[PDB]
Amino acid sequence: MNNYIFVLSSLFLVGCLGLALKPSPIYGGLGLIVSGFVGCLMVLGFGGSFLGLMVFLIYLGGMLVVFGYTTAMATEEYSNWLILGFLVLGVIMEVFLICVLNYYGDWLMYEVDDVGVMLEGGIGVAAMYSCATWMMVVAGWSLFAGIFIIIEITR
Amino acid sequence: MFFINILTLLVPILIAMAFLTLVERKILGYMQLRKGPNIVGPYGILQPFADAMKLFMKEPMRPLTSMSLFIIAPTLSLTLALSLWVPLPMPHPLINLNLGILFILATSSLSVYSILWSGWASNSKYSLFGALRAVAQTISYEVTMAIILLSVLLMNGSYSLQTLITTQEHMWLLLPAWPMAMMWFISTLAETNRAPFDLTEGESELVSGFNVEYAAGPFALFFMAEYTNIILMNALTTIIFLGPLYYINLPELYSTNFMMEALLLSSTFLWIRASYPRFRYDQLMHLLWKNFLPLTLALCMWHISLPIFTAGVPPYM
Amino acid sequence: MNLYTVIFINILLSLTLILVAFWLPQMLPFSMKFFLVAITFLLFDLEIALLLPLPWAIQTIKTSTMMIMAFILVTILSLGLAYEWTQKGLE
Amino acid sequence: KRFFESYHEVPDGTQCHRKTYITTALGGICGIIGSAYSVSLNPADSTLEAVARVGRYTFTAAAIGAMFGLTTCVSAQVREKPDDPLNYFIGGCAGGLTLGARTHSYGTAAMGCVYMGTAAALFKIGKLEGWELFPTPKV
Amino acid sequence: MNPITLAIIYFTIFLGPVITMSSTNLMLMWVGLEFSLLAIIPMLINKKNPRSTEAATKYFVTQATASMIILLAIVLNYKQLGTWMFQQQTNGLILNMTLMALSMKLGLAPFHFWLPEVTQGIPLHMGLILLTWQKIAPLSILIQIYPLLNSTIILMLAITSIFMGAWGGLNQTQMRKIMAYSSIAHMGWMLAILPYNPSLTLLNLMIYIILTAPMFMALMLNNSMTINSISLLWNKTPAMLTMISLMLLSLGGLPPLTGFLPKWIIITELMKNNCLIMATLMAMMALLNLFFYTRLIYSTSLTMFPTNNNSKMMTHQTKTKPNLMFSTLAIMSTMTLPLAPQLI
Amino acid sequence: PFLDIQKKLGISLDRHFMFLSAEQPYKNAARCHAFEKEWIECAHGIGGTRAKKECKIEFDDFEECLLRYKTMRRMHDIKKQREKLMKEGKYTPPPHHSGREEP
Amino acid sequence: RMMRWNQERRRLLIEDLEARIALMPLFQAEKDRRTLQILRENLEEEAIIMKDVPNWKVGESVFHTTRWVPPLIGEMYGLRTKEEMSNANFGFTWYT
Amino acid sequence: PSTFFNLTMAFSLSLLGTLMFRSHLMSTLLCLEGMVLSLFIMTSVTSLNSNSMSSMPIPITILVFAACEAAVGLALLVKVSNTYGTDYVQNLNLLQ
Amino acid sequence: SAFLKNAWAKEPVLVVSFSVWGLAIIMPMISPYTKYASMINKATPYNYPVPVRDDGNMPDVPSHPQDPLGPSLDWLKNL
Amino acid sequence: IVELPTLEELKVEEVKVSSAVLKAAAHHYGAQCDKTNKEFMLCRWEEKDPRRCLKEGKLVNGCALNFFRQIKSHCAEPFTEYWTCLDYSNMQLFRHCRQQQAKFDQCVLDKLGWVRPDLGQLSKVTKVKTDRPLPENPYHSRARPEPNPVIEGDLKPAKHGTRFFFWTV
Ligand SMILES: CCCCCCCCCCCCCCCCCC(=O)OC[C@H](COP(=O)(O)OCCN)OC(=O)CCCCCCCCCCCCCCCCC
Repeated sequence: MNNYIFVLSSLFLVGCLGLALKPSPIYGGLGLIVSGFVGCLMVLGFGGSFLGLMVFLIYLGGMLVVFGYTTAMATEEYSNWLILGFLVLGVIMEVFLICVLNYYGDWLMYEVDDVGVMLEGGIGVAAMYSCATWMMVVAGWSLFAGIFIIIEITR
Repeated sequence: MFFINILTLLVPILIAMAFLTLVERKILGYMQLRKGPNIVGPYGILQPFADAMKLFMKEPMRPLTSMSLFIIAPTLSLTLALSLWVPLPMPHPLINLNLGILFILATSSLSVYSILWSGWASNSKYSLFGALRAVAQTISYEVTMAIILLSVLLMNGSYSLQTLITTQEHMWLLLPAWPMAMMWFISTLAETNRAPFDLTEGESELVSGFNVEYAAGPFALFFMAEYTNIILMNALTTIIFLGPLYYINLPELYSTNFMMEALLLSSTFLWIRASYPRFRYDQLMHLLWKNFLPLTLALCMWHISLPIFTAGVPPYM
Repeated sequence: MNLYTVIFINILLSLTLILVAFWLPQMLPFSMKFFLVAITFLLFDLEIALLLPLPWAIQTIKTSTMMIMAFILVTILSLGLAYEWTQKGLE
Repeated sequence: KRFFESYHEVPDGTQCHRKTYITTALGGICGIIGSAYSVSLNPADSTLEAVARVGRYTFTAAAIGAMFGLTTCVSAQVREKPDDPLNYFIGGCAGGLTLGARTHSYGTAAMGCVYMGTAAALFKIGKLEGWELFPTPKV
Repeated sequence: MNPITLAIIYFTIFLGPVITMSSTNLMLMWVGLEFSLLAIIPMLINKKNPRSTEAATKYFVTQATASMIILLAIVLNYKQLGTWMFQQQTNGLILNMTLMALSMKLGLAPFHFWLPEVTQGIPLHMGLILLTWQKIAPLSILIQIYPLLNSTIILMLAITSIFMGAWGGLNQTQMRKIMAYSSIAHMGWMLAILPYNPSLTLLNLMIYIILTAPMFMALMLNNSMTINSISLLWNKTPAMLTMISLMLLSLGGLPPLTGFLPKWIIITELMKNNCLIMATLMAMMALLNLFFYTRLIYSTSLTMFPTNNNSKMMTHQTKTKPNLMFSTLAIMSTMTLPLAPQLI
Repeated sequence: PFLDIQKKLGISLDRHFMFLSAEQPYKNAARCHAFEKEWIECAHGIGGTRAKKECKIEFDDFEECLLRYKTMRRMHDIKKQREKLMKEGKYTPPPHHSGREEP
Repeated sequence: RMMRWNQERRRLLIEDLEARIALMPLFQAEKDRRTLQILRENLEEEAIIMKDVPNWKVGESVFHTTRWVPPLIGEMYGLRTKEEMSNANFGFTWYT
Repeated sequence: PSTFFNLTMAFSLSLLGTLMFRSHLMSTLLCLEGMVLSLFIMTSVTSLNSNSMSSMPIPITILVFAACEAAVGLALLVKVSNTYGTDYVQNLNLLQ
Repeated sequence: SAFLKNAWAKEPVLVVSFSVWGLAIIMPMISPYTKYASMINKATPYNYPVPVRDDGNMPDVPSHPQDPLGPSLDWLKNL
Repeated sequence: IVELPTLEELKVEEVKVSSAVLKAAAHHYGAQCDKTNKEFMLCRWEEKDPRRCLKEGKLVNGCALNFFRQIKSHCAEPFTEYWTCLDYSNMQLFRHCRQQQAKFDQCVLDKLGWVRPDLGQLSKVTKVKTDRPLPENPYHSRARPEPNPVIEGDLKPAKHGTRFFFWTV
């Protein structure tokens, strides 16, 4: 099914639509989880594995988990139905727009090295440790500082 | 065929999942000077099927609760557990996910949603507290759980569970890396909310927050999930650290050996439950953010240096 | 696809069970301390994500570099954790 | 956009119809934008109240647009002078007056007339002398 | 602040702009912007007063969405050119995004609402950093990409800022917000000449920094966030009354003082480039800025406001001195005009 | 850039990886590597103002290796009209489209 | 033991990587030979599909350069059977 | 291809969201994240079909910085429902 | 030292924890094998070794790699 | 147009044997037939186009087929046993089959005279002097623009000084 990719993109768009409608923070977190799932799917679709996993073990993982945790604490008060309605409204409009170009999976995996032995996602990002050694030092400093920023801002 | 191979690998596990509760209600019994259930059926073999039928027949109470989420959490739970058994590397694993361990790690994390959402959906104070307590312990034990695996992988060379059968052709990964096995075993005890670490449904302390309002069919599905997990995590211990013998000519030996070790380590968490009182919530997390996490981080380094200074980098096949 | 086939059977088996369940029987917290732990989680999870690539970095011709880089990553985060303790933040 | 520009293409004082239409639109467009900022900030009390304010601002602006267009075009034909900046001033003069009325204030009409007309006149001069606004960097 | 934390934060608030400036890979320019966002938020809530949390939560949301928009521009470019950096070929919309986004972080024109409010709830000190060592970073990114940005938009944001800044300032009586408004205005001039002669942006900034840094250390010497508060300057510390007078008139463009040069050469460069429409309107409302500057002059110097008896008590006690920087940055600022040719 | 502390210090922490044709891990060249070179060895010593008109052949090509839109277009046309020929029963995929072949 | 086992395992890994190193020359030819065939075969059908279309160069490099730009996956299998295209596109992500 | 226009509009739909608060700070901090996911997905997608492995570091650096960014955002949020008992934005109107 | 002792008996995890941290920071520096890692991994032949034009004055492996000239991994063998 | 070569131009006998067969004989083929292959590689690399090395590819194939005809004629049985055992394994790993490998390797050493190449000695880069002309201007490189001219001379104090508004300077 060549449409597979488009289908996924649409789902992602719809999920972000829900987040856009700003439902209950918990509903929002749930929606994002669905979208993140769609996201790893799409990345994997292109061929990237490690990359797809990351969003999963990072977003579908704690990213929303803490959000979830968080919300429990600061979000107490539960029109979501109306929101759901507008969501369907958007869906059709979204569909309508694609139908606009309708009147007016062909090329993916644009290029590939059929025989290859050391090509695969992650290898490139593994070069954070060699020939890209400034990305990961700055990211490490980001985390090491973020510790301090959060501990005082909570203090 | 592939469909048949889905019945096998599922039913067989479900039937075994049922026989674990029985071997739990008898091994706990004999340890406590009591026969356990032997009157229904012969030696209690029909006992697991009996309450399953009662549970499904009793009314599925829908408290006056977010229905969708309330009903979804059970579904997710079982879905995840059965799914995590797909890539396990018993010989010729159902599906050679190249990054299997990552997959296992991923699905294992998603389970937390079930407990969290269940508590939120239940709308009962007991349940709420249960969820909060559960999410915290669960995720935290995930942080050491993941690092312990990363140490393993770096000595295996890949994320695929199939590689360890070739890594452990001469010695179990317990000999090396035993210090983490223990820490994998204790973390496997936390993630299946079994006894030493079962504050999720302490019953005595707080009354089963996870399923306070859940009864009948919903109770059963998580229920089934927990026990299947109880096995799966034990089985992952029996592949990652206790490597069963394997022979290409005779692939069965592995399964048979895998069976014996899985049953004994599954027996062990049954034995742990009866033997120990339950850790406090604070105590539980301290152990992991305090007693273990520093242990798990350091050894990670040792396992990074080990290969290099021993020029023991593993093949990437 | 093979995975898709397995998974949908997996959801189907569950959804079948919940339905049977319903259809057959016809006859404010203040977890501030936790909050902090939760944030650290987020942070540690991210580190772990930066430590996941090691299995392929171990293969880097520049082995030494990988060692230094990796060692730093773990060490620095370890320090962060210890600080939590030093500042008694987690306690 | 080929539209608005048309205003300039045909000689001034000629085809007033199109001039007035174009000028009215620009004012109205500004009305919408102006009302929008006026509603986004300093919000209203009820949706209807705000819809009204959008209307009020839109019409007032559309009016100033029309009279400017009409007066300048007509002043031209009558005066038989198409490039006399004064034309525009009379137009701007009028435009301000409409604003003054819609705000029900003679005083505003005063400032409005002078300031608005002067501005419009300068537009005419600008076009006549080929003044360049928002120019590309040519250093 | 555990002095260690103070170091980590301050290092980040300082590594933040410096990475931006030094790197060419835009990505590395984005994280430089990101680090500045993370480092500034802790300091902003140091008193942790109810006003402060509001300040930071606004500053953060405004900064964060702009940061995400800047990243989107880099992500889009990556597809339109494999490069991780803007080039002649860049789609025009790609650059305009970067202008809007960066004009939000710098707070220019129709995005000028966050700055006055965050400048009002943060201390005078962190006010300076939020106004002057956080403008260097984004401006660097713009100055680097000047050849490619649009002359029309910049001018509109430039003119708007000048007006908004001026008009806003006229009504304000809180000093922190008068300065916030001035910064919006000066920031406007700076972005007006960027498309034409970036080198002058770097002058209209330094001079703004050499003018604002003395002005704020003056406001805090007596920690007066009110004009009424700065008006009793004559009793609390009489000497700073003379230079506070000249620096504020210098901030506005009056001719003998150093402040005229930035406006004069920006006008000379714009007329050289033929914007004699735009330049004229800017200079005219620039004159509105001096009106509110002189109204403050009136209250603080030219007229002596009544003071409180309890002030005699503060006179008795030795006044903790103003750092040396005040002087060196007050003079180099109030009167360097005789040395303009070299400056440009 | 604004402050070239990198060239001065001689360090190259940010330049080695700004374009696709830069060193790829394990010497696995990235896609389009045939053009970007040709489009940046051209625009080297010639400033941008003149890397934008005369070195337009190499960007018009590199704008097509990557985006690869003209191809999409051509092919899409071939698809549509082939549909029309099939519509007139003029054409149907031959065994060329479906047949056995060399290793 | 782990040190010695992985050192042995490494020796086996270098042995089979070199085994393909030796065999890829045979495959490289095979691939190219077949690749061109797919391009050419598509040319035949190409010379029979838009013939009626006015102003229709049978085919022309989307680019200007005469350099040999390898054929995208779509180009090779686009006109061909859907399954063929799908196989190539989603045929690895989906294991054997 | 179109895949990219869906992701881009996802980012704009997420843009329209963050710029139109609905009385819930948490929800916003959640929308903000919807962008980072869309940016992460788009960066990963093009890097993957450009076979540009030298750039994969970025897709992750984007997430690492975005996570902390969010950490700071939530600590501000917790700080607000500690001072006002709610995350509701209206409360944040003292600086007028 | 004395605390060290009690530390060995009280809070005996950190002690072990740090000890390992260090032992991993030392063994690599002193090891008759550390050098091999960068070699053993360097050698693995992941990518094809494109041939070279035998222009002249070539001390490289003479055609058939079975020829004596060239690098050798006998160090890897009998390692 | 595209100047895609014709089929008749690219039709040549095919090896077509199960990949397993190859992997078992891989080592020896890397031995008895690397002369032409290396040369073909050289062509295919320096000359980027494939059309520019098609004929070489034909030669590439011809060298192996007989390689196989020799083995088929001599020590076929050993090889047959070695490949069948090698094929059964899922990753066709070489170590599961060493007893079969030894008899296959020893025999062809005994009859064909060939030798299994010792660990390595196949990975090492080879020098093959393809008599084909080392190509140039590959990728139809075409042309480069002219560097802006260079202002020349030595600095002299600026003329009349900073010429800023009224500054004698
Ligand atoms: C030199 C190179 C690098 C290698 C260095 C190696 C150095 C030697 C090894 C040192 C570490 C060995 C032990 C590792 C696991 C234990 C880690 C630990 O520190 O224990 C924490 C905790 C006990 O802590 P506590 O008593 O509260 O006091 C803390 C004082 N700091 O532990 C607990 O409380 C656990 C509670 C468990 C409750 C259930 C117990 C079940 C017992 C039976 C099962 C045991 C595990 C079986 C595993 C089978 C195989 C997987």
